[PDB]
Amino acid sequence: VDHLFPPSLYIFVIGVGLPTNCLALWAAYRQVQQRNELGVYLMNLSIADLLYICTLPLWVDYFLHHIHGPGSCKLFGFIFYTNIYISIAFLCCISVDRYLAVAHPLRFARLRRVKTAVAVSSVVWATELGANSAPLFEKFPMEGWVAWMNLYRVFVGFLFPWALMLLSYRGILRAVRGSVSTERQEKAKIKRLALSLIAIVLVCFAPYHVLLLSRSAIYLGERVFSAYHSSLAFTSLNCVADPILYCLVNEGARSDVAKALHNL
Amino acid sequence: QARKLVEQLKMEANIDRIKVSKAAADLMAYCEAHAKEDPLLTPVPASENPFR
Amino acid sequence: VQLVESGGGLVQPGGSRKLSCSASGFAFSSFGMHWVRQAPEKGLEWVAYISSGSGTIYYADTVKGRFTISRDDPKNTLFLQMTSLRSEDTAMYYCVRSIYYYGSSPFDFWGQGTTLTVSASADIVMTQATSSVPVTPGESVSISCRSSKSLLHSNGNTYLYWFLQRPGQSPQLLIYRMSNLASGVPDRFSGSGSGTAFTLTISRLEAEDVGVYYCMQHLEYPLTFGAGTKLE
Amino acid sequence: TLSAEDKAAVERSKMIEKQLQKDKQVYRATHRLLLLGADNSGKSTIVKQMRIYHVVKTSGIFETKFQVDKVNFHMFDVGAQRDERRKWIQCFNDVTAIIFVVDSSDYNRLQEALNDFKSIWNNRWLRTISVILFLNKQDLLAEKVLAGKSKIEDYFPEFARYTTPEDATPEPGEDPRVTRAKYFIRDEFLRISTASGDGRHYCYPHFTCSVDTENARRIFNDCRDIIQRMHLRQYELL
Amino acid sequence: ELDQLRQEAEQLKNQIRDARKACADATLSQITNNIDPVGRIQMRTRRTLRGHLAKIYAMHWGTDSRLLVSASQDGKLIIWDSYTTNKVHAIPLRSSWVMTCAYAPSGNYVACGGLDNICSIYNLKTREGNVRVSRELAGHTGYLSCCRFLDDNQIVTSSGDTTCALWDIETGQQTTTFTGHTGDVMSLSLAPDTRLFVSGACDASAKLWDVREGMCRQTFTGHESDINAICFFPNGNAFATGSDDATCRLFDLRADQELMTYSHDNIICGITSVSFSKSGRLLLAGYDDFNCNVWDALKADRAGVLAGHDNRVSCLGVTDDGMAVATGSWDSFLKIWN
Repeated sequence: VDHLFPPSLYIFVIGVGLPTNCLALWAAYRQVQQRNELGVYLMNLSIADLLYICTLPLWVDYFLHHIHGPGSCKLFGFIFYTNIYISIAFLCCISVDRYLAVAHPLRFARLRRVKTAVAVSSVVWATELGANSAPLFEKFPMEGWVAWMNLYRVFVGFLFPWALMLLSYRGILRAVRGSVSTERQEKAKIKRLALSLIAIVLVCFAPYHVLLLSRSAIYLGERVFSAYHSSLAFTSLNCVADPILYCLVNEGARSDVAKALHNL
Repeated sequence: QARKLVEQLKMEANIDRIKVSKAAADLMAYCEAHAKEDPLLTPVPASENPFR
Repeated sequence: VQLVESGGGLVQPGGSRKLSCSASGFAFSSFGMHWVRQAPEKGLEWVAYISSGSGTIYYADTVKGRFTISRDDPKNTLFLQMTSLRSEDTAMYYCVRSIYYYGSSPFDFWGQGTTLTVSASADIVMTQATSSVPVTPGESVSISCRSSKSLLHSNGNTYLYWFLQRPGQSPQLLIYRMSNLASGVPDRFSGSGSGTAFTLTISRLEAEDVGVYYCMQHLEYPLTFGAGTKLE
Repeated sequence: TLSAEDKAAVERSKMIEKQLQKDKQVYRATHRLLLLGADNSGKSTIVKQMRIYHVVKTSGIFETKFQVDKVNFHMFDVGAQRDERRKWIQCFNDVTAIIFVVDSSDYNRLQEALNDFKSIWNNRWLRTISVILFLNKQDLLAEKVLAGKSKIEDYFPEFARYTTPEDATPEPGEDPRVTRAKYFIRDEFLRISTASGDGRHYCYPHFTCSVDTENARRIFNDCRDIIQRMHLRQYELL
Repeated sequence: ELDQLRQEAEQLKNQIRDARKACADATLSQITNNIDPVGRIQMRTRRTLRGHLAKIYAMHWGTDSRLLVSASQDGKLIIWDSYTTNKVHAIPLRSSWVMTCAYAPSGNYVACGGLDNICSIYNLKTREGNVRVSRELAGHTGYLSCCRFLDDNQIVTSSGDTTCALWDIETGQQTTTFTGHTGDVMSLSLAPDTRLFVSGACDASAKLWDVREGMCRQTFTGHESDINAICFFPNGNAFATGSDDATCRLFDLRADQELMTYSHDNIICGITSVSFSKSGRLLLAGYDDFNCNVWDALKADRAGVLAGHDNRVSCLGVTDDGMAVATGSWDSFLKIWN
């Protein structure tokens, strides 16, 4: 099925990501131009999505063949297999920033600046690059370098930031529940948006990670190759849903995008 | 207090007024005379303006 | 404003000393400071320079490694640490303040000076005319100056300075940037130049106008002074 | 490139910029408030009590600083200004909130206060600015209502048909008549406030006396649900 | 009698209006329609001056055409070097509500004031390296809106109460008091010969005073709302005002009338600053809609538009040599156009 479902999925993903994840960059730039630190995280997330979309055409060729240089293969493989965690880390950063802004106002003003935001962005970029540099320095064999690195990338790359964002959004909802200025409809809208974000992240990124753990478990104590290949295609709708949810649901970003399109 | 206003208006009313066309001509003459000495009017070449 | 300095005496060769310049009467933290030394019977020579905030520190080519300069704003004083005192370091050292912004007048105030006795590249050279010039009450003088390289810059500023040293106290500023008269100086003094040749004119001499006249360049470090001319 | 004298004017500018950044860091952590009200209303006693508990002939502005729960607050009032207000109110278009103190024991100057509240609430430059209104002098209202010397229905005819709302919570427990009167006054002010709110700013009512010690806490709470709302708007949540 | 005085005043006003109508025979547009239009003007931003914390309310130029001074609600005055965008001074104020500033013609003092009802004068050239207060002037009841220097020892102020005053600096006592207005005074402009000055008030009226004698000379009533800006023609025989009714007007002293009105159907917002060009051919006006327009002062058409600010424009100024203009807004940015 590797020649049927992946190519079709990646075709749509490539077609829709490039326009969408480009206006998001401009909206993030407009936000940071107004001394808003959320723009830094949005910009970095859009950059990571754009890079992962750019490194996709090469895998479309393999999708056409179910062999052009080991160096190029590594270069187009590492930055394709390590663009699922940078986005997750930046989503967690956004959630923590929103929690700090909403649940604890009148406090922690030093952590709400552009300088600390860019410092954290550089730190997370460096950590993501260095930590996953082991392949730089996926075959039939197991029981080796993939025997515990396949169990760590599921419990530190998926379960930690997801739990952090769940806690942050639950705290945001609890803080908003006690406000007197906000009406009921706005609270319902906020709850729907938060639940939507958490649900889409989990739905996009769970099947591949559960399959990985299931495969790696037997190695220490067919169907896997059929289902496993496809899930690698399912863990790509994030690059499409993420710009929509974080740059198109609201009104200010949409108005800024429309104004930029009119000016250009 | 109205006496002060009346006196001020009386003082103001006793002035000589020239024709409006003379004032318009004078403004036009001043505009035409200092025509070359206006960088905003005539864009100075980009070798003498300090804000290049 | 005033500047009192101390810490000088006879030192054997190979010793070390710490000169201090105590400041009082003005905002120390917003000013730069210089050390200028003068031989017992010669002209002035620049030594070091500290900046406001201690960002830039400069030294002469003769004392680059031996001498060290430092400041401390809360105590409102300035230090200069010297090591390995040779026999050519015998001079009277001075403490001069300087500020730098558009329209400022550097080297405005000079201190009293401290004595010091020791027992036995392509830098702009400025040439002065014959030392002496005999004068009388009532007439004019035409002190001249020369430079190796043109001191005019792209900004349009000519960086030439004039100083007068009476037979008594420390030198006082007369002209800065080749055209400007310093505060407190009479209108008799005037300066002019053409980029490589400069002159200073006194319209009507008086009894207090006697002394030695010096020059300076501020285009680039190190700052060279010149021999100087004497009016008798 | 640049001459010596000119690479020593850049250093001075950089030092000035560092001082400006420090001043900005100090500036961003202070919340500014404007105190406004009539001469009859007892705002002077409120500010005196605030100055005492926490922290020059024709001067036109006065400043008072107080701190609660380790956050700083600045309060301003106008002393020497004239009756006109539409001109210097422009300078207060970036404050956190406006405190409006109104007397509640007059029954004769209440309409003037209500007209002033509508002038403030509908100002073009005062949009997206919240208002905390204090209904001061409750003891006088209670005493006057209990005495019965003067009536309220004559000044406001609609008082006869008015009934106490079900959401009223009298914390101490007192006579129903004073509760009804003060809730009627609050309802008048609230109708004026929410007539054309449009959802961009809110109004927080309070019953208080000048000697009360809990005013700072009320101001702190209101400023927290105003900062929280603004952060909700800014961080792309609503 | 008060009624008799009112009737006499009304009759005299009618006589003045009749004289004004009689003295008018031709319009400025009719005379100037036979003149080639200036055309489109392209002014481009050259530098951006950042560093202010809050909105900018005032700005003034120096005589040397290189230095700047600006005031902000954070409580600071900054002196800029326009050629290199360097900061020369940073003066912290006692009161944070400042809405006026002025540079002395000699370059040795600056002034500021606002809601504190005090005009403060600062000394820039001292033996010490700092800037210190020279004198604080008191005596006004309301807020101060404008202040201008005649010389190193005389200043003129306009305040919230209907009063303008002329001060001495060596002795803080007032010298003359100008009365006759009904509302707040918001604008002030001196003549080139420093013998007369004009003031605009909230009563939709403008007046011309004499410094020596100390009496009102002529009055002008053409507007429909408050007057926020005023400026002098370089000749010294005309002045232009901006108001909140989205209209600009040009007056003349010898004829004592109004020449032209600068208005457009699209503009709804009111003006906040008015400044002339060196030759008087262009009038530059700031508006509440975040943009500044450029008008032809002779034909009453929109020559050009400047749009670089994200908030409302508060101050505007043209240098002495006419090589540049400066614009400040509520976004805390200063821009130099050329």
